[PDB]
Amino acid sequence: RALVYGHHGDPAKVVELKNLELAAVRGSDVRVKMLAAPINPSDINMIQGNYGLLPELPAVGGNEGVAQVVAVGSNVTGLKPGDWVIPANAGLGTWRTEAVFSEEALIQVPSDIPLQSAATLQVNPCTAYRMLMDFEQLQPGDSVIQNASNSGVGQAVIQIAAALGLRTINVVRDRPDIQKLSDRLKSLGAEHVITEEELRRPEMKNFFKDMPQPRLALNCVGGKSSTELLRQLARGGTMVTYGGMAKQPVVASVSLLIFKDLKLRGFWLSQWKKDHSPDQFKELILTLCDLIRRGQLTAPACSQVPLQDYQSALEASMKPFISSKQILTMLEHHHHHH
Amino acid sequence: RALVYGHHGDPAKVVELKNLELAAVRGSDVRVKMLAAPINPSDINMIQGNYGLLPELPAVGGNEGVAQVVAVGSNVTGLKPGDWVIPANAGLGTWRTEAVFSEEALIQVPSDIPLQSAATLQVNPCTAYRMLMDFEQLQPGDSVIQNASNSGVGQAVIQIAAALGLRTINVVRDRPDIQKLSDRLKSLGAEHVITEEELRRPEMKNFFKDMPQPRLALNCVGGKSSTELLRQLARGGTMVTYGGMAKQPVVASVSLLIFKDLKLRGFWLSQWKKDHSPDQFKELILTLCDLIRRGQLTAPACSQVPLQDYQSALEASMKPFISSKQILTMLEHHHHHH
Ligand SMILES: [Cl-]
Ligand SMILES: [Cl-]
Ligand SMILES: [Cl-]
Ligand SMILES: [Cl-]
Ligand SMILES: [Cl-]
Repeated sequence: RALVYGHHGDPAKVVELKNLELAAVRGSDVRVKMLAAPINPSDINMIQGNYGLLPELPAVGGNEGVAQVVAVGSNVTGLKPGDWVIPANAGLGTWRTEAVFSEEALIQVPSDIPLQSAATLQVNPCTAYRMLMDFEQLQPGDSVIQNASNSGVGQAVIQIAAALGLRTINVVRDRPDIQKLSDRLKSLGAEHVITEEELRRPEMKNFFKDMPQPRLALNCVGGKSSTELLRQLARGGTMVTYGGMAKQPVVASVSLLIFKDLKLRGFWLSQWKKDHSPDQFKELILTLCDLIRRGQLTAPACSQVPLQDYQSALEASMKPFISSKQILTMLEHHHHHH
Repeated sequence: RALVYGHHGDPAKVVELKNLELAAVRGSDVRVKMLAAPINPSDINMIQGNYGLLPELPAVGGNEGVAQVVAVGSNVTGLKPGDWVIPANAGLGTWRTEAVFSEEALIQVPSDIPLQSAATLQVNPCTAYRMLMDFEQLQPGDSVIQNASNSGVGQAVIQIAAALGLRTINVVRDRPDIQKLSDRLKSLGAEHVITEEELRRPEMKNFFKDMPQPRLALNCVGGKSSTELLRQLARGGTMVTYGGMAKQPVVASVSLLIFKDLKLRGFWLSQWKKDHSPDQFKELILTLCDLIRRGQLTAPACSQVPLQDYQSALEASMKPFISSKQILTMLEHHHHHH
């Protein structure tokens, strides 16, 4: 059982449930059992068409998730049955029950962390951690600002930053129960939570007098919101973009580039993974797993949905005001989900 | 005789001709005679209000130019009468006949290069050279793309790049005699000259098959034009912005930042000058002067206008389709200008 698309378009209509047969297990091959796989923007964009990579249709959707190794090829010894794995590369097709992959296509992850955390490791904490490390040299006490803070990545940024002794200013969209949301992000380690509406005020720049100007800003919104994010950076600061929409480009005023000497950059985890070794990626995973055991990092609220009920999850993920992230689940759990 | 403004606004109405008296020459002071001074965007923005710095009104306008040292203070020995000087710092007020400055406010420039070239040294070639050096490591054969190529900076970029064995793609705005303009920029060393209209075609990216993708783009336009400039960069390339307008921000698509790993930066010569020593700035000037003697760099077409006829020059500089640059001239010449 697989979630397959015959062409590119709106995932609602484009993607459908189909049945396949599993290939032979060569000496280098690993047969797995999928446990869980998230619906990520990249997955949606790979269905829609506008994404960096596009596999050969008819293709299986989804790029991330976690699977248990069930059977193993003649001469693979680095992966044993019972090991949890995640994809080493993009476009593997993870919205399936079982598959066969070469051992180089897979990366072992420890099987003692929670299943949800394993499934979202790449999109969320891997991305958050990398952005915090790769652009500005941040020491305990330094600040970071970000938008879409209630997102999967946003919540990972909050937790990881706090683990690094950093001080976060967290922008979220305006909403009726901002107070509840504010309090929850603060419990995760957020120092401040402000709305986009608050961000746009000229009196925002030096609003929080008891903390230093951030040299790092993380953006997922674009448009005027990204410009207002830029505006909060110290001189010589960097704003990193890791998501957004086609028709909402990042916008940088001439005066901010020139007089404030700001830098705009992107981050793409897939690119990072390609430019680095398995050991370096394994090192990142271990670091994150240690945070998850030390209690310094937990996964956000995520609605579990069966592979059968993909339609429900596929449309709910494509809310303009994206609520809880949708995790496709291939296992049964203690509480049954119809 | 001085060009003075009592407040900020439209330079046409704001700036006016006034008479002052010259201060005492302290031990550290240098009395000069202004020879020429350009009308630069920064000068206009310093009159308008929206600029990084704003001196104390009533202030003298203009930030750049060249002057001959006429008289010198008790204990200054590094500047002799007859030496040409340019301002070491911004906001000196150069739209004057004579003044008194401290020797640290001035920088000697060789007096054997043409007067026009001395007057525009900072805005034009200093800025062009710095942008070519400070962002991407360019070796002979590498390409650079830029827009507003017919500008003062644009023409300096063309000449300096050619001197460095680089290969330029030069974007200009669409116009009735594009051919004449194309030919002139090519004679200066431009390899290709294309219009903004041509740039916007999807078929532009690999249009010039016989040259490598630029890792450096220089932008002065913003808006959709800057996005199309960005689009021509090799993966990991940098677009540097050194001018533009308030209501024409730079626009960077999410996909270009993320998938192409592009960098957006600004450049401000005033900032560079502050972050570096007099010797390092002197080194830049000497390099440029050597290019000017070697015949590798000449100043563009520039209409000379007397200090008396500033109004004419002040409005002509503020064309939306800026023609020949306006140089305020304090000297008489072989051909008299009424
Ligand atoms: Cl937000
Ligand atoms: Cl707060
Ligand atoms: Cl142009
Ligand atoms: Cl051409
Ligand atoms: Cl950078």
